[PDB]
Amino acid sequence: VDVMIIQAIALLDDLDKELNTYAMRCKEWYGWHFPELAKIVTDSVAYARIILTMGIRSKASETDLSEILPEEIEERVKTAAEVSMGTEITQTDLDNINALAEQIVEFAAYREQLSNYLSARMKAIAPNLTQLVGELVGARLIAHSGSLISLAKSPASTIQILGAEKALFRALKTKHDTPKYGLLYHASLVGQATGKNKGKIARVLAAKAAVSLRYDALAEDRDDSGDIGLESRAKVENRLSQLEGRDLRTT
Amino acid sequence: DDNMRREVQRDLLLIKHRAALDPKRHYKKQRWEVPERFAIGTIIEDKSEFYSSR
Amino acid sequence: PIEYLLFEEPTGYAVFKVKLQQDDIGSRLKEVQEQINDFGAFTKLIELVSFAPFKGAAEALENANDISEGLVSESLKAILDLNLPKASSKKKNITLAISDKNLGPSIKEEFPYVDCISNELAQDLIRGVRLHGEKLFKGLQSGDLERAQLGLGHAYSRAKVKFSVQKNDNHIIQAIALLDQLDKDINTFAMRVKEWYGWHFPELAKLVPDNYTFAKLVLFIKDKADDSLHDLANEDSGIAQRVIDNARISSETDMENVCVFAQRVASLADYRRQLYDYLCEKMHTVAPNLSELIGEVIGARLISHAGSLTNLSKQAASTVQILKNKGRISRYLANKCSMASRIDNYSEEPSNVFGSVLKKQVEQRLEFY
Amino acid sequence: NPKAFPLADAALTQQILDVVQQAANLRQLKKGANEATKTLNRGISEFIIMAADCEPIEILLHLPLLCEDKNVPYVFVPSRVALGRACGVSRPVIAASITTNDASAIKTQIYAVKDKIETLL
Amino acid sequence: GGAKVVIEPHRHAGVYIARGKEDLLVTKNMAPGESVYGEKRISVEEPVPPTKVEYRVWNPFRSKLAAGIMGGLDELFIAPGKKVLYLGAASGTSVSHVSDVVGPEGVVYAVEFSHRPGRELISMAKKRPNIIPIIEDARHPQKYRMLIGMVDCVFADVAQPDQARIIALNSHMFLKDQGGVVISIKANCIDSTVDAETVFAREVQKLREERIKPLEQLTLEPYERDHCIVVGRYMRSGLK
Amino acid sequence: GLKVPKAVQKELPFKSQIHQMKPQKKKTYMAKRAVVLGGDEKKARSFIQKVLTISKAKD
RNA sequence: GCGAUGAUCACCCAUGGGUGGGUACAAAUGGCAGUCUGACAAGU
RNA sequence: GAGUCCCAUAACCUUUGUACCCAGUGAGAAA
Repeated sequence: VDVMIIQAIALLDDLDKELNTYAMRCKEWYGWHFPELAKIVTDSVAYARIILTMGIRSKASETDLSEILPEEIEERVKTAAEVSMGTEITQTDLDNINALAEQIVEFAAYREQLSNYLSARMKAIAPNLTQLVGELVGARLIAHSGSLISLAKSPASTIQILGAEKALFRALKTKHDTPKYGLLYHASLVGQATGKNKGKIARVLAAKAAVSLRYDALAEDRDDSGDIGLESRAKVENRLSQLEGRDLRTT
Repeated sequence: DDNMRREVQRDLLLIKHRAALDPKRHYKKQRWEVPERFAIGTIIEDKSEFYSSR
Repeated sequence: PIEYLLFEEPTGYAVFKVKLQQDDIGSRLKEVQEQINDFGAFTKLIELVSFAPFKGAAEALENANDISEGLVSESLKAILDLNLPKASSKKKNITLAISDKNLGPSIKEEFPYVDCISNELAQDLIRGVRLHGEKLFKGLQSGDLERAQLGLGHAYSRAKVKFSVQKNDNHIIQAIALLDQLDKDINTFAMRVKEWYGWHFPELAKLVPDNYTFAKLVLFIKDKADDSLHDLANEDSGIAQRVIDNARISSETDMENVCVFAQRVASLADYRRQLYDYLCEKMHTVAPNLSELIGEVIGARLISHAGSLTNLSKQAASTVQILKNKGRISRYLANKCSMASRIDNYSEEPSNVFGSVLKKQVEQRLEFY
Repeated sequence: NPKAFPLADAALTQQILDVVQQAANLRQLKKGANEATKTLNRGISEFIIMAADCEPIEILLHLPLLCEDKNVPYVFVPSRVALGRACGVSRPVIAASITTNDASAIKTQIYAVKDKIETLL
Repeated sequence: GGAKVVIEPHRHAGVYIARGKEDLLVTKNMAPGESVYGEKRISVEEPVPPTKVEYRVWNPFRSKLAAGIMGGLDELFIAPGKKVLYLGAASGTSVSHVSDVVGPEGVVYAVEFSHRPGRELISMAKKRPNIIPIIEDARHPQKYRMLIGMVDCVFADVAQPDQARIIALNSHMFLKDQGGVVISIKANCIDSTVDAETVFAREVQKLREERIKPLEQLTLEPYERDHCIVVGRYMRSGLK
Repeated sequence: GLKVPKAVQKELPFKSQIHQMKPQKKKTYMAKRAVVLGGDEKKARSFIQKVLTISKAKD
């Protein structure tokens, strides 16, 4: 059953949104004490982990760190710790800064373990789609079309354009050119392609993904081992090879 | 791009022909061809004062 | 003769030695006035002999205040005693060019063999070395001079104004603006927890409707159990054990996952009400009169919607949005609350007594009706 | 420096209170703290008089920041009771404002008091 | 109030015009998401997705420099990479607009002497990092000669009768050669015994006596009665 | 309008040739293909036309 | 035993019933709403 | 062959249900 694949991918979108709105207020709350940090390191969890590590600017002058902020932003944060337009905070609000920082660190821990759960349920529900287009891409395909069987009984052209409905139907209701990527643009194979042949292998990837997807939804002696998805992926990979080998130049 | 100029191409005509939208407004005489770089933006009236410009 | 030059700057002190005098009589002419703009000719006038850098931003702020109010500090004494020759005090003093005519007396009070010049010749020598800056110093300072200037300007200004970060209302702005965010986050996350546990039995969200209490009790119940003694935090607990006996809904990996989700909801639920206690405390130390009058969370939302304690203070009393007789107690509480916020903002370290008096006044007014 | 800093002495105080009484007769005076801050943010004000002895003092110290923002003279009279009595109302006032008017029969007097309190300030 | 405008670059670099049915002088917002003195804002969505950047309406009845811009000044020296020394930064009203006209790569030194305006200046300069607030008297530039170096334009919104001496001292310390000197002269605050043209002529004569060549003056009349902006450049050698 | 005769205008110089294009009698494919939008779009078209002719007649 | 530290302020019936609504939100398979093409292409 | 990364992961409306309502003013109020 996959009634919770839709739930997990909606939680994933919602939760990345709440991570961003927590990181912004952590950055501008701790920015009173040390303002250059949010502009010299931009990662939310690296920011939270570093203020959990040091706390204060003189504390940064006496401490060091290498498990966070790799090997080249250290001199920048030390120079900005030595000279800064930032004030000095107290302990009673450094405690809430630290509580927010451990809060969003645990938030990202929950994010990556929810992604582990999504990968597990996806490769136990429709594993050939995972072997072809990937876990979260196939997950939002299934979550877009509702049911796995309702996605399986759709043609491969629909699976190609599946995300781009407003562009599709405006380009049909006036006589314009339809999109070619849809939700399948973020597959790794289409990432490997470059030019007009990412439209070409969006087409061949949607064809093989329709094959693997309706195998997964309609099989009964299925083995959850990735065999049909893997042979389909080998077909798409050597096709991508043979149309990246050609070149429109003349040699 | 022309793809966005073909979406905001009508209210740029309204701003070009401002002078004949209200019979009491009577702007100062400029020409105002379409500028090369522009941006279409929406006014944020804030959450401080109500009911007047709202 | 303008023999030496003293340039103060945020990184430290610099003593320059004047090589060639500029013209005194032709000092207003065009070529003399733009030779201090050309660097290739200014380096014919000025040579750096010493630069004592500061020990940090603390000594930088100390020397910025001493230079500001016209006193010779100890680092000044050190560098001048190192660099200036032991001239006489009665015949041909050594001539130091400063930019501050009331720092000069403090220099002669410490070194009587030094006469100090700050007239237009020393002024444009000084502004020549200000105009060129980092090029004269030949690479010998740590720290970019404009970055130290930003730090020293902010430090000097906060010192001069006595900027306290305890009575800093941006903390309570961001605290309540984050608390509303996590109100809706704990709400939607525990709604999804109740949804995912709704097919384990759909009566726990009927008996126990509060989000935190539901989440903490379902973090340890994962089964039937019986042994209903430590589930009272017992009429609702007895009804819940009866419903677990009469279980009427339907894993392991999914159930472990929704346990992690409810643990996330519990972590959000006790980071909230840590934040709430923090902002009640911060509101008592930042706005005690407002919090005595209408309460800590209400005063927090009041100064948030106003934007600052200063904006709520300087707002008119008839334009305060607080949250018949019922219609005009709002106006009475509004203008008393505006009064209390003015007291609380512009007093420097406030008491609670005027919030108490205004609370007494508004309770007298509501009890009169 | 106290909080209610630019206080007037007795001669300037009586000059201020006489022109306050005449403006109150000529409907050119807006009296009270929130009416004063209303007319101050509206910009129709020539100078504001705060009384330096009301029961809190920050209650009207909110107004010097507004006057500084909009470059309006502000002066501290040392009696709220005499200020209300000059205003012509039966209560003490703590702040009052002289609104701008050019069909005003006391414009020279208001300008002279403005010059005196601005050289004070 | 919820309407839609078109943003268009002005002649002056760093400032814009929002055309609707009433057009607005507008600057980019350096601290997006909040207003400083209650002005209205415009949020454009410029095109990783597009980002919502926003703009602030410059009110000419609450800014002498905006009154000068939209009365028509041939050359402001406040420009998008510059350093401006604002004298008489009476609150953060016009300093915010000068700050985000000057941009992230330029610096505004906001000099103010009173202390509650200084507190609001520091709390505004937190969210606008390109503002160095200097709480000091501008009549003694040596008291803050250590914090500022080599500005490109001075703006003077002081309202004191020793204005030209303050402008001359701060220019001789911190302005560079052929830099900008923008002055907002208020006739009634200089002196009210003479008329406005007499006091403007005397102030311009004082500027050229302190060798600041005036290029341009503007009365800025529909927004302020008996005001002026005098735009000059610091010639330092040869006003002739 | 000025109706220049055909006997004159066939014997004109190359620069003075009169470009007079004939009307179309055949329902061509691009005209029978091309789509026009309706409702809100046709009242937008009507509005823009009214605004532009009021502006031109005022000028 | 007051107050400028602020008084005050869309249709019918002989307190109460009958006549329009809107905003600010929750559903919502009435909706908008309808899931591109189809046999060649690359090379020697 | 072919306009999505520019929010179909979105925007907006109508049959039904949930809570109000048709700020300024500036010397009066009470008997």
